[PDB]
Amino acid sequence: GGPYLQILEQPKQRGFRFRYVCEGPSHGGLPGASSEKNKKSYPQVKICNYVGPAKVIVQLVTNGKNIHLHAHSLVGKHCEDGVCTVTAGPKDMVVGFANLGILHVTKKKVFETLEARMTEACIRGYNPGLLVHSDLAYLQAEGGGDRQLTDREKEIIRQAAVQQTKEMDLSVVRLMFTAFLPDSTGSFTRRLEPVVSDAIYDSKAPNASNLKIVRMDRTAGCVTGGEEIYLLCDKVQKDDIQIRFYEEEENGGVWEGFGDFSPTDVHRQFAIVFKTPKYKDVNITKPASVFVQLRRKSDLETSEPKPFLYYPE
RNA sequence: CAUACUUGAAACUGUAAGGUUGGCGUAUG
Repeated sequence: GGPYLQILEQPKQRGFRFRYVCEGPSHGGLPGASSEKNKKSYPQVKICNYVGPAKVIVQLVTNGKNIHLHAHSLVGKHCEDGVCTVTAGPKDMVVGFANLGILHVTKKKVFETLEARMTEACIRGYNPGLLVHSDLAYLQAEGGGDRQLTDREKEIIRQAAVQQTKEMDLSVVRLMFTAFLPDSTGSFTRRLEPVVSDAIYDSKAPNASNLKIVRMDRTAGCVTGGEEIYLLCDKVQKDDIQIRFYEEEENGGVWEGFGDFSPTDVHRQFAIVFKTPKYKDVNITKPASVFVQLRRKSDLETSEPKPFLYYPE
């Protein structure tokens, strides 16, 4: 086999938030699969069986059975018009992608935004046939693979955009990397088989984390327990809800404790009055930080945790 | 603007960056 592209590190699949235009810039880069709070990594690909100048583009695509251009935009470092374009130096063939944000289009602007993207892809020759429509492959980036779209082509895009918009999942997206190698003239037009990455799920997708603790009148208490607390939450079912206190131990252990209350203490599904559970060790000499969360007994759904401080008696 | 069926805005702050607020639509009054 000749030259090919290879993903060295996949983007992390979960925990990242897609951002809308109105939210402002720089809200954080897309993490790599091995990224950590101490050792931060990012998506990274490598060009194999070839060493020299090269162009690598990154497009956002769909997570269905048939890959298509996504309506969302890649924004941030080296990004323009929803596409990331970096060069792969003449010696180092490994490319990384830090400070990458996923710009979530609005439901109302999905169709027109998608139409604009397919067009840009058709004008630049960035995988038209694979991402827009089968009979558009004839548009290959020839130092500008048809810098001027014909009338019949805009029609194809229009039909494609409409058909592809009736079923686009705005909460999932994938990265597709495409490498181009210099031709006889030196223009990066030689295309290599693009490779798509794992799927990336929006942390703020509809129904992501439904349960939610808005505020608690107390965030600390005695290890002894039995202390009353007023918790304000989002909608909950009095008979299918509980307050879980947990602490992740040193080894693979996890201490658990439950707030004490009855269905009648759930006030209008938007608040709960309960008593704190006794802590793991009532003889600690220094305060112990733990976590508190709402949990549905039904399907074990939980809300994001909140810190709680247990102190000695 | 309030219900109903539903689901998704508008922002702000400002970063070894994230967090907080939290949502389009149809219909009915």
